Amino acid sequence: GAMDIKSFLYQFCAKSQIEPKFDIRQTGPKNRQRFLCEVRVEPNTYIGVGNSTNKKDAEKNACRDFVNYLVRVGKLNTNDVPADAGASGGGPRTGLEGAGMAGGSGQQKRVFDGQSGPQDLGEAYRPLNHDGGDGGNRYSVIDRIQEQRDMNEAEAFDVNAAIHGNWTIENAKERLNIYKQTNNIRDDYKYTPVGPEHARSFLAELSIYVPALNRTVTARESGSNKKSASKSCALSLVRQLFHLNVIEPFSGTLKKKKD
Repeated sequence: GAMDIKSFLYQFCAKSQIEPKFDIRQTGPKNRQRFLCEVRVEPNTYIGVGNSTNKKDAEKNACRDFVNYLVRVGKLNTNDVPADAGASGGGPRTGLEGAGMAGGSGQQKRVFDGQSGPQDLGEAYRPLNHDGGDGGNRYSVIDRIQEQRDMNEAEAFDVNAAIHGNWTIENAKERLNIYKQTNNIRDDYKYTPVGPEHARSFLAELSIYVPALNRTVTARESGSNKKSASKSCALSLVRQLFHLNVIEPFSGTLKKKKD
């Protein structure tokens, strides 16, 4: 009902009332057998060669083969050419090649500090320590031991204090504390340290800061001790403050007089 590739060659030559002449040579290889179907066809300028193991299928090969020329000469049609996919192993891979790596570093970055040597004029002006205290002395709260006669008695004589106004040495110090507190002035005994044993002594000059009477009242005295210098320094100020004529008069109750 349908035509075969071998049938096409028959119908080709059939127009001349002939058919393709088949010369099928049985060639014997070592592996098996092979029928080489060489076909004699009109314009025989090319011989169609089909190679199959058996004669039966060699007829198929020969006809299929010669069609490649038959269609190229335009004598037969490309519709007659069997492109059948019955066999496998005919599609290869193309292959993709084209890789490329790269990478520059760029070590252009070289810098400098541009620093100059630091000079030090600051160590020549090293900071100093200062004591900031209100004067925690404030013994203005002790009365019961201030009624003591023996303090004055030990210090010296009332007969000399009388000419000052009953003013003795250490009794004047707390009164000075009150002068500074009332005048709201800030000062302190300049305790000037003297050399060691070779010159074992201590100096202490005290000043009253310019009072409401705008005057300069200060005294510079010495002692055998830092605290003892502060004794003489305060007693001498009694006359200097008497220049302003300002101080609450003292009163000593002489109890015993030694004949």
